[PDB]
Amino acid sequence: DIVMTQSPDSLAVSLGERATINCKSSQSVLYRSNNKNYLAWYQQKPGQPPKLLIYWASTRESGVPDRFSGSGSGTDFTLTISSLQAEDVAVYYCHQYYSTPFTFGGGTKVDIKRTVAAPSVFIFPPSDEQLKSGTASVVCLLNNFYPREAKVQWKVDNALQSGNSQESVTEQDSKDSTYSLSSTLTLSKADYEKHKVYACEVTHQGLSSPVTKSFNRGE
Amino acid sequence: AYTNSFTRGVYYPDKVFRSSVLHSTQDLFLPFFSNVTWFHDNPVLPFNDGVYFASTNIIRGWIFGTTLDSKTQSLLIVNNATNVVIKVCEFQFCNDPFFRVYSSANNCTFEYVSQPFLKNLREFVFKNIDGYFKIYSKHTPINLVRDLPQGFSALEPLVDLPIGINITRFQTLLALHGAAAYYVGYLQPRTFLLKYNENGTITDAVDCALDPLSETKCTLKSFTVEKGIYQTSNFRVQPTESIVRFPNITNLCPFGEVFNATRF
Amino acid sequence: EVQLVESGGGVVQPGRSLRLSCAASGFTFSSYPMHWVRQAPGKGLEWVAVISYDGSNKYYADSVKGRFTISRDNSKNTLYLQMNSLRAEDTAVYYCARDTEDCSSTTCYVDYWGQGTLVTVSSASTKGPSVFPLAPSSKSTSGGTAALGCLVKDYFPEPVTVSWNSGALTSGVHTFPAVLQSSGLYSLSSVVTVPSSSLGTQTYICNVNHKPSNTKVDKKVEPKSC
Amino acid sequence: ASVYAWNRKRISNCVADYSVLYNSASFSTFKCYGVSPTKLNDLCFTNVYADSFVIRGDEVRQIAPGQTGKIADYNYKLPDDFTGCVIAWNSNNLDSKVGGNYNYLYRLFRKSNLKPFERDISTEIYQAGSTPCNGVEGFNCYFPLQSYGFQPTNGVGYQPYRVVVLSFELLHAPATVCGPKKSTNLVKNKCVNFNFNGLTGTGVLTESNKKFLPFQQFGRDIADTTDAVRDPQTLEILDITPCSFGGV
Ligand SMILES: *[C@@H]1O[C@H](CO)[C@@H](O[C@@H]2O[C@H](CO)[C@@H](O)[C@H](O)[C@H]2NC(C)=O)[C@H](O)[C@H]1NC(C)=O
Ligand SMILES: *[C@@H]1O[C@H](CO)[C@@H](O)[C@H](O)[C@H]1NC(C)=O
Ligand SMILES: *[C@@H]1O[C@H](CO)[C@@H](O)[C@H](O)[C@H]1NC(C)=O
Ligand SMILES: *[C@@H]1O[C@H](CO)[C@@H](O)[C@H](O)[C@H]1NC(C)=O
Repeated sequence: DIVMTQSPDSLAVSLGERATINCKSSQSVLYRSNNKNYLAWYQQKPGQPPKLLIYWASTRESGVPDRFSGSGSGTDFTLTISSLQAEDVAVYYCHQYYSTPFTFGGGTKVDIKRTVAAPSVFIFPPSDEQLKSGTASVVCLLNNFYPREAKVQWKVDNALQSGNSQESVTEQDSKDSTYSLSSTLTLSKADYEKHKVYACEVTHQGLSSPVTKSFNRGE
Repeated sequence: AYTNSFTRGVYYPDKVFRSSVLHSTQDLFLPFFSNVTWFHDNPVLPFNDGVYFASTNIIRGWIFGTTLDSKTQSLLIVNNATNVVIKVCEFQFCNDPFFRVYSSANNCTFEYVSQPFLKNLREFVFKNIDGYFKIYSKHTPINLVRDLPQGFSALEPLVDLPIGINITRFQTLLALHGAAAYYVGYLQPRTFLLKYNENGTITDAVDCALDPLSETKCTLKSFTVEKGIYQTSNFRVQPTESIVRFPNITNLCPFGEVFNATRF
Repeated sequence: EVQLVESGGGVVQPGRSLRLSCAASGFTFSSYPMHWVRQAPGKGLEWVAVISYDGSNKYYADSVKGRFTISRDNSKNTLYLQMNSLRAEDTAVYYCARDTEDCSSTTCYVDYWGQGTLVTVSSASTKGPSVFPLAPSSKSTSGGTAALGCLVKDYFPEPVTVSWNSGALTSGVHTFPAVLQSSGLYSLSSVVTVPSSSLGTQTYICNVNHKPSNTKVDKKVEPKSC
Repeated sequence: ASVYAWNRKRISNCVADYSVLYNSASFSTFKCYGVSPTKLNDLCFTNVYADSFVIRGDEVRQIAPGQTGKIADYNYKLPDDFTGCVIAWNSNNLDSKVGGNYNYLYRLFRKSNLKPFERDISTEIYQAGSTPCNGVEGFNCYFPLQSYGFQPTNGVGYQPYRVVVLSFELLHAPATVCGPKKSTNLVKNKCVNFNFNGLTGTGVLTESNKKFLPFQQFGRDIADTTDAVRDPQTLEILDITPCSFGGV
């Protein structure tokens, strides 16, 4: 059909500046009987269905200030945002409607870039009453680290942890304009007595070395 | 600076084989012994109705179009890396192309990469018919400085392109690291008679409007005539202008009185 | 000024066939084309299908061939999507959307979105979360602000609710997306900040309401012997 | 697109099966001029051009080699020596809205008629009298394009009809669009009847020692008959002779 390449995908640009998202489909999705480029720009805040920004890939619809601007022709198109605001940490998409089947963009998760932060580390042993579950959860807690390009690792006595060590992260946290992370070790007790020391370490651009919070079993 | 095209600008018009025969064809040809312009680096030379172009790897490609101002599709043929490139985009080329020539390649319709076609005299015929841009070509050794060498050679078709644009003007190209010699002539809708040799190679041709002798060769359908008197065609003087005489009627008959009558 | 209320939804087992029906309100239903647009967790937008303003023409998506059919009951202002033989990848909120007949043909860009259901694809039991504490009692030695929390392991489907001391703590309340167990079981940790000098001043209770099974279980989060 | 700028698509290097087109009853008009619709799966064409647009149900007749008329003169001209087919079908559901479809537009107010297969994208104010109308429209100045309404309740004549015309290149230059047929191996030195990608005949085939230049595809005779052909799938030249005849 018409497969669309939308760039860039991970806009991390500070507040107030300009930004631009270009789109390039395989087909030249345009028409000349009506010199109208069948293509639209949409955006979406997390938690809501997306919102229409530009139709005909160029023209502005009501309720849209100059924080959005659509343009383009041929098979190249540009959404230009002149100034950023605090409500625009959202995912932007392009969408064709020239010919079925309709396609969307890959997405563009824009955030106001904030200064490089400092990653917090906290550790928690398996809950003492929880041992009857069959799962031992050894927890590492992280907040206020950014950019997220930063490595977090659980080490159980110099053995790379995966599958049984699993991680999750929220969105661009509002309080600090920086991310957070929760990473936990899942173990069985038979596996739990087969080790000595449990550690979680985090390295960031601000940390030349991964700083490790650890405990020795039994305390 | 002019020169005369001696027996040059003849090509295979039909792509169908023919051996040991004389065939009469009416097609856009360049008449024998015609004054071709010489350039030695071009103003806006028209493509008006077809072009013959000879030249003597210092020369690199051609710019074809009507306005060459991004308002019309403009054809372009250049060589890079021993590799020919052809484009039909909406160019805004430099006023003095030389690789800055390809400036503003936006809003294309076709793009083509192919094997190269290049002292030596290189001969080319360009025509635009039926929404096609047809090119004919040949390359031969050359030792001519001022002239367009005497002799005969037939150009076989090299490329045809389904372009479908209105072409009016063109120009040549010489790329960066006065000029070398090239020759431009203009095709005409004239009837030749062609001598397909036993191997199918065209070897001679006669123009049925060059002189009365060739008109006889045309009517006899041969290249040799014997002592005699031959009747070839008819002379007829042509009208000089039109005249239209009508009466002094001034009224306009009321068709509305019939076409806008209320009750039929 | 259009409201769409979608019937159907809920957990479904793969290999089963059922249907959604979306009732529309606030406009003339029988003169607007309808769209299904998948909103997948963490993926984004994926077009599905379209039905003409009279429902005359039906278009389906590429990777949807052999799966769905979509009809339109104009009488009660509803769009019906009969889905068949669902796969584990098809969990998403499938927003029904009303077109605008503006383009030269009988399809164009879309303006109004209706809040679709959450048809949940899984072949397993709906397991209620068990609430677990998170207070190391010896590793919160950060002095001013140490993160301590709650574990919500084994909850399905994802609707979940975390309040700290009935919401008494509001700053640093980290509610995390599911940390999926390799067997596909959902889990997440939700934490708050405590000065370690005041660990036992307020007894912490992690209250989770698991909407699918209404699991209403609470668990303490207190500095232990550990 | 619309008749103001009919879309042209060149297609080549296919195996076109025209029977699927001719068998589906969806079409209201399916008329072929230079060929026979039942005989399209046996011929070979160099290229084929598909022209597409949308018109009213009235002027489906206007798509014809002659047949002068408003659209046939000012919008889309068919050459008199036409060889091809014209397909038209009512598409009211696809192109008529309850509010009406007004984005379809067609040309009036041209200084003259059109060449066969000539395109007209110029949108310039027309001059009825002699005013130098620079962007004005006062009682002598007409904007050349006017649209269609395309209501679903309209009469048959005003409804939308989608039209596509196929023009074939029956030029004998090497073919690329050929119909569905099963090439067999060739037998020489026997009077057989042959079909060389649309070139039908009967005779005795033999190897030839005449060298085609790499661009010819067949050789012809003093009479309009073929005497040498180039075999596809081998690029080999074959002499053709008539298998013997005589009186008794
Ligand atoms: C290629 O895309 C279109 C088609 O010509 C051109 O875009 C036009 O932009 C002008 C702006 O002055 C508008 O007036 C027209 O409405 C647009 N299209 C037309 C001609 O209807 C674009 O200019 C072309 N690219 C180049 C370099 O010419
Ligand atoms: C014609 O063919 C013969 C074959 O040997 C060759 O010797 C001769 O050079 C050819 N002449 C031309 C003009 O091709
Ligand atoms: C009737 O009169 C009006 C104006 O006088 C004119 O526009 C119209 O063309 C006339 N009818 C016919 C069939 O000509
Ligand atoms: C044409 O296609 C067949 C594939 O079965 C192949 O065997 C044959 O060599 C091909 N001929 C040419 C000239 O490519």
